Amino acid sequence: YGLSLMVVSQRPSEVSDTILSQCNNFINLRLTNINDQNYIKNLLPDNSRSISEILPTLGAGECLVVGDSTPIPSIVKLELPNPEPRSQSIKFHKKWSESWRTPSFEEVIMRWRKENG
Amino acid sequence: NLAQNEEVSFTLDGDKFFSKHVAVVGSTGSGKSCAVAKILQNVVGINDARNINKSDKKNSHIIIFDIHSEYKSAFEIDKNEDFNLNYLDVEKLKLPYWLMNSEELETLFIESNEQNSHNQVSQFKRAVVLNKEKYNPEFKKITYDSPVYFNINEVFNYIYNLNEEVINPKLSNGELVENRQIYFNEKLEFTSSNTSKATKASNGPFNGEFNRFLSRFETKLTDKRLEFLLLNQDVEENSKYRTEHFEDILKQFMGYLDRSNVSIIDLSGIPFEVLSITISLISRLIFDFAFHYSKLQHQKDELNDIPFMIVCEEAHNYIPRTGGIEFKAAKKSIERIAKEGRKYGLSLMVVSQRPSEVSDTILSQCNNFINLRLTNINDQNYIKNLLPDNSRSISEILPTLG
Amino acid sequence: PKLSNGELVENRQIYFNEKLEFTSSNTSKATKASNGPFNGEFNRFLSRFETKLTDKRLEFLLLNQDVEENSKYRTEHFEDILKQFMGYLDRSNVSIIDLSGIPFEVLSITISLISRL
Amino acid sequence: HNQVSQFKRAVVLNKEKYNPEFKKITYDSPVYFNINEVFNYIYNLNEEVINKIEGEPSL
Amino acid sequence: YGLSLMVVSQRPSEVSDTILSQCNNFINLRLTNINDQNYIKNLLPDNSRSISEILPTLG
Repeated sequence: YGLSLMVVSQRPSEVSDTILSQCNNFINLRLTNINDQNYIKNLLPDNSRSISEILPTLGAGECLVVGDSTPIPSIVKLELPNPEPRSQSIKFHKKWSESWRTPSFEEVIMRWRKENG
Repeated sequence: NLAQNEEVSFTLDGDKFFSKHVAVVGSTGSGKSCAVAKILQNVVGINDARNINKSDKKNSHIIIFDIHSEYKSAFEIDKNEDFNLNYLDVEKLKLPYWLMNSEELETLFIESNEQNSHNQVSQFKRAVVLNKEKYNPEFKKITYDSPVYFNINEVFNYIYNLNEEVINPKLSNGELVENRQIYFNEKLEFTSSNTSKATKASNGPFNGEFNRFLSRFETKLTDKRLEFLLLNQDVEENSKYRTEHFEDILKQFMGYLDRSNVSIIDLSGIPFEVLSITISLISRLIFDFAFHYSKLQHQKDELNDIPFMIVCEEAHNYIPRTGGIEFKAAKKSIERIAKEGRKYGLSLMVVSQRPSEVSDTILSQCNNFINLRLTNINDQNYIKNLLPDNSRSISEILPTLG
Repeated sequence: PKLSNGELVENRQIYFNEKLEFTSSNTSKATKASNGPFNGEFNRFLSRFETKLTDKRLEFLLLNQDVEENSKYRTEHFEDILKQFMGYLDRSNVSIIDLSGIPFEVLSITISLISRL
Repeated sequence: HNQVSQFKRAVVLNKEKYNPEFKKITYDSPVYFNINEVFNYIYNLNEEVINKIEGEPSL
Repeated sequence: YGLSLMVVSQRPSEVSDTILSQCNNFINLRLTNINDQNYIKNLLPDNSRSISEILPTLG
């Protein structure tokens, strides 16, 4: 019905097996968890189980491709996107290097009650 | 300094350490509190019992949930170095009981070691909402979960209408008083059942069914250990805090009242029955403050300027891996600030002695781990499994630590 | 069922419009009344129901139909609702649905809804 | 379940009757509760007969 | 609070693991049941595993 999946997960050992096992191709970047190592080793076909040992040693920007679409497994270097992704996260240390900043402690309490609650 | 070489200075990436949730576990005798105190004094700026930030006060915001009451001297210095500590013990803590959701209120008052009788909970909820609505006319929409001030004693007097003989209006106060709002003001006394008139003169619908509930309730209303909920509203000081005074109780936690970078919340004297409610209330109010503050600044194209730093010393009590219904509210609140709060400016360092007994719904979200020596084998296995990097050099050192 | 004012209700569907007050239990014969099979069994259910309905952070689900003009979305509105997720209105080729602000207890339900649609 | 509930109710009842001064009389309270009256309480519950004669309340 | 344990048993495989795992020091006399020796080996600190092989021989 024109629906296919591609999975992004830091910890493949925690994602449900009922969906990861359905994957045919793989894009394996650097992994540093033995459980992820072994689960990955199990899902990949036997054709790359020998080259799959390189996973803890991939450099920055390099990925290993194993699947049917690629004729044979390969290590592909990925060019940076334009524009680059960036989450507006807060990092606490420089906010802690400034002086005491009192945020007037008034409008937030007004926002607590939307209109009257 | 490095353990192997003591001359090399070892540094981390601070922006990637405190901004993300951290877990601190270990075992007794390794100085886990020692390591926590060292980290805390390094971040806040205590160096050889001297405050480096003398001329100017840095923007450090640690809030501590202390249950042992053994961290006071971690930051208590002489007065001349002007680095004050907001020591919120059981006595000085002021947490109003009317900022308290349905579940917490029901568990505090209604819940008992016996099976509840029918129409007890519903009458309590109706009394609470009616007293809320009576007390504030300005607020438009009032429900059982609206954080508005109300008197618990008036609700008790409403439940005191147990001795109803007037009708299954026929109130036997004066002659035929109609409005029931006077129930809050006074206990009231009614006549006997040996009479009749044009209308019915039989016992009330709730007659003879609250007798057991008032006893437990009034015993709770005169409890000295529970004095930090402002339950005994008869005293003037307990009644001085109102809906317009939500400002004062909020600021005593962030420490802006006395300009304190460290705000110890000492849970020493709070009973084991109301600990979860206190933790959940504090957690909810911190999360709501951060949420509203963050949403406010989005109009100015700016993010949070005042982050917060929550340590949860001996966390294995109130967020257990397995347990009963006692710690539900604390568990859900800590989960709220764990699975989120990185967007709204909140960080958690879950300090526990037993990482194998802490809920994994909060332990899986920690990005950095500070582990000391471990004696229990399953503790070792669980910690090693949780660690993002364990490659033949991290899974072999946990018991060998000194 | 007998109302407080005495009118027997023949159609239970009047409960939909508004809340109704009932009579009291009596052991006599002139005005004998018995509690219903569902009397007082939904108190906690009703409390949690109201708590879910009165939540201000869950406005995307449009749960406060009683006071807000959220009843405007009749079954007829399913067309544009379907087309909004998939970029048919603005001819957007990429369907990114951010879920950062969704509270953590309703994330799974939203993801399930969108995937199923 | 019914036996557990009835036993705890009877113990709490006897504890309250024999200890009026104490307030938080709980099932784990180390106050006096006698077993003969609890056994009699279970005996009479097991043999109780309710009266359903019209007019008077069912006791 | 002022309480500690000095558990004594012939069958460590039968004593619940929730308490034996809390023992910080051990006084180990001769053991001859392999199922008990394996348990006491796994529960011991790592540094003492090498020297722990004397248990069947101690007399």
